[PDB]
Amino acid sequence: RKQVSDGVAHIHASFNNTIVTITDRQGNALGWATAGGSGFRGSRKSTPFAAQVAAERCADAVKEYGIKNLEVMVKGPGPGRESTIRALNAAGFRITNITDVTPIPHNGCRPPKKRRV
Amino acid sequence: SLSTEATAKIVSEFGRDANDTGSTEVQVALLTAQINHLQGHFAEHKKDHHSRRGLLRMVSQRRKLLDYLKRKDVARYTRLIERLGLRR
Amino acid sequence: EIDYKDIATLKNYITESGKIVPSRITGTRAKYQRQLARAIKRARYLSLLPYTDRH
Amino acid sequence: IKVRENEPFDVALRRFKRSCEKAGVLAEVRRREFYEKPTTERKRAKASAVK
Amino acid sequence: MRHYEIVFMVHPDQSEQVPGMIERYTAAITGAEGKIHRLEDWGRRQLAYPINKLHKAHYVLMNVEAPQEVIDELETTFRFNDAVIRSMVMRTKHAVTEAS
RNA sequence: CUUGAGUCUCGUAGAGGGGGGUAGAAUUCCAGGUGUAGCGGUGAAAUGCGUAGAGAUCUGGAGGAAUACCGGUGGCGAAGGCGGCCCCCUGGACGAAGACUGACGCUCAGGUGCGAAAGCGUGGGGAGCAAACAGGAUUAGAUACCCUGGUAGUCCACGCCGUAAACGAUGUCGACUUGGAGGUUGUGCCCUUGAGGCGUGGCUUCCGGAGCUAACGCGUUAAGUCGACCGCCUGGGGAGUAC
Repeated sequence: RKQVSDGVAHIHASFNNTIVTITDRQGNALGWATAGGSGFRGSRKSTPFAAQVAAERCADAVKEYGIKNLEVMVKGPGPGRESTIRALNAAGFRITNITDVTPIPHNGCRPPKKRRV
Repeated sequence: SLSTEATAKIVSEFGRDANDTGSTEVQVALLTAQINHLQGHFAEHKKDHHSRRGLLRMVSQRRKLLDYLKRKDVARYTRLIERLGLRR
Repeated sequence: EIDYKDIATLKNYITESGKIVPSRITGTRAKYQRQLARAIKRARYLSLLPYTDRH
Repeated sequence: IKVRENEPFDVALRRFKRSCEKAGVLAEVRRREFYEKPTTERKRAKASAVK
Repeated sequence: MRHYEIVFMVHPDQSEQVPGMIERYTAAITGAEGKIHRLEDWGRRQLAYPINKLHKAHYVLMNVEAPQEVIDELETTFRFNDAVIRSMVMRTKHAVTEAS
């Protein structure tokens, strides 16, 4: 019941899952979505056409205000960097600026050895 | 390395003539300086090895020259080792 | 080129990410490539040029 | 990476910044590092680029 | 002596001190058997990033020639001076004059 | 005596070394705001974290390690190795007009010194990563690979240990011997009118002729033709072990 009018939307695009939260201008949570919470779980998610149905779920929780326009914050790789923005363009929302906020360091921390099969 | 006002300076102190930057008496003496001067440098840092390699170079290189003098004019040897306070 | 104040002749050797453009798509005699990059680095401290772009 | 356009449309322009960073220098990190594995495979893949 | 080139950026809301800061430094250099063959006031201007906060600072150049000794004295008065946000001074590379 | 070797002058390029600064991106953590039932992970899963409010998101703060792009078939170093920007101390290499010394050189058992990483001692530090160790999973079993954690260690100082497929698996120095394409750096010259064109040095890639080779292949940076000095080999196992 605040009517933020316009607020950026963060798209935490990951591999094992993807989640988009339609925060406000300053950066306050107004409504978040989630593939894991979008019916199918396990790992069936991930896929782009699976995240789209997730972020689209926001237009059902963050619609209580009246977002007439909004930007997009895509972070991290994975099947949900495009899908999300698309579903949002159809949901009825607008757009003000697309950008990738993926954490790209300068050889700072030393990543995990991991995987070796 | 070394400053011109010094290198071109000393040369005119050991040279048996003028601008004889070749003369052992000269070159040799010219080596002691850059050596003694660096000793104060190596006193600090220490771990700086790659610089000492060059230091040792000019040292042995200097000796290679001293042996020569002894084998070309006994006098000049003992006549120069003093002006440089060498031998220690 | 050897400087940083000549910010005018630098915005060309970058992009929307302020990243130093490769020498592949420049063939800047190499020797110059070296100097060209050195400027963009030190020049970024004087805030003359940007490091990243997101901030 | 910074998009912005007048006349609402979901054209793209987005894959334009997708040529300098993006999912590349990302997966580059992802798993472990490299050390000797790169200086080598980086100097062998170079051989490939010849013909 | 050895040439130089120092460009100090003082806090945006302390510009009025910039002119005074110059006289001190300059005077010292002159009183150090040095020379000053370059100078310019860039004033305030937007920044690439909010370096040390804000989004603007006062810029000034130099390109002296005074002996390293006296200039090394500058790093101190420079650090212990909240006015100046960032300090950056390169080496000689032969006398630089005009242009910029 | 001057062509070997060296000195002087003036330039050039460089992640060569030692010290001290400093910047930006990211991680983790601490605090607070928004907001709400998931997050994380895998082939799946589970351990684990979540309603004591996570994850996400945003603001402020603390700290440590490493420096995207440039970055290259690149460069410097005796080797090992050496990447942000700045200053200070310092080594070597190369070119050019030259000027100077005058065989002062090459190699080198023993000797001295330098040595990746892991490891050791004292004292610091500790973000990420990660032997040990602990859970979860896989499996016939799984003291593993995989997943969730995680200590030494990795970082700093100072001292020790001296090994590596310390590899070009090819000792150092010098003289000769068809060619082709390229890289990097110096210099001379050319309506220098140009990106540019012609030479002449240094270092370096790839192809390849003669020759060499058991073959693979090496091929002016030789494993070709020679000369000086040094190290080394003499069947496999036992054994780089015992004493």
